[PDB]
Amino acid sequence: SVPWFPKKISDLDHCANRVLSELDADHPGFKDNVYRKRRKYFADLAMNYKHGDPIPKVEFTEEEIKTWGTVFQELNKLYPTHACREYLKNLPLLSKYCGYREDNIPQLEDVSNFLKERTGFSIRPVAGYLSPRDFLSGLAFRVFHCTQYVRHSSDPFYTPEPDTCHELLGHVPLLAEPSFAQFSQEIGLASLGASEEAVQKLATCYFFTVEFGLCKQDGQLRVFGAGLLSSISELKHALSGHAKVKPFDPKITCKQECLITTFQDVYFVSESFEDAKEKMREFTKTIK
Ligand SMILES: CCn1c(=O)[nH]c(=O)c2c1nc(Cc1nc3ccccc3[nH]1)n2Cc1ccccc1
Ligand SMILES: [Fe+3]
Repeated sequence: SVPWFPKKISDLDHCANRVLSELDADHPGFKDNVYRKRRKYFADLAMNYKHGDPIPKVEFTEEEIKTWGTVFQELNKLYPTHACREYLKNLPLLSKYCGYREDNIPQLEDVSNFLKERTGFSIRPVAGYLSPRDFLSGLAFRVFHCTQYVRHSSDPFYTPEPDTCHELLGHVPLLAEPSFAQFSQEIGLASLGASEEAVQKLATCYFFTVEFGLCKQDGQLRVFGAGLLSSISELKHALSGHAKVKPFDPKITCKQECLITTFQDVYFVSESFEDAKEKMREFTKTIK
């Protein structure tokens, strides 16, 4: 039978809280009580959020802003030579309209309003990890489930999980691009009511495009994956020449394991967002 799926944007209220502040043993904040309480604060904001609410604005601490600034400064040195053209086109729009600065962490509500105007994408704060079914279902309504907390200050350059720096620097500039927004939405649409098997394959395709994708533009390899765009070391590695790269091909890509604690073993290159979108259309017919 077909599993429940959201039919309108407010139905995400019923799955966005089905979370699967619970830090892993190796988390840099695992023994930090103050950070643990800060994380509970953010998780509660997300749990209490309902569709239609303005996303609660947060007063970030000086420490949090310094962590953001450190990451922001170093990544921005690399984007011109590493990021895809769509990313580079939209980043300055975010400095102008959403307050992307070294000494200011943008508010999710402002970013959500910006995205709504540009592509109809919006943000929903999320407490933590959701099933791939629930997470991808948001994309069907152009909703990006977004973390609001900041990584621990002890290691600004590495995070064991998504944090708001990753969301804001990695994902948002491409969600502002219509071709990419359509590509993303169609992953979500394909997932709705799909088999467990199909959802898992869509999630892996999502991982190797939206999170760790490369693309070819004017003959050059460029980065569009958000996980790369917010990781200084892997961003450099991905275009270093020491990385294994393969063409994006959903039937093959979906067989690849998604690594968490290390660099990826392989990156997949899309010809364009339009082509990646076409390839997913062909693929989803075979699994759904
Ligand atoms: C389709 C896989 N997938 C899933 O099945 N469920 C998710 O909830 C999910 C996700 N993917 C991302 C977003 C995400 N960005 C990442 C960047 C680097 C490494 C892992 C990432 N997960 N999320 C959101 C998320 C993940 C962990 C903690 C908080 C929020
Ligand atoms: Fe991500």
